Amino acid sequence: MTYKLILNGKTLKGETTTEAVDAATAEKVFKQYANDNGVDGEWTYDAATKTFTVTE
Repeated sequence: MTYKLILNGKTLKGETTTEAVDAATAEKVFKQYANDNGVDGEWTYDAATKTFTVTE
């Protein structure tokens, strides 16, 4: 399933797209890379736009 997350860290700003079976896996995959990249804090996501959102 096509999935995109906006990595809006405090200073680390970056947009990213990816794939995954469901949204839970995408969020996990995004969370990992986001965490791996040192990005996390706020975690928002919508099903209408089908896009993920994060911010520190």
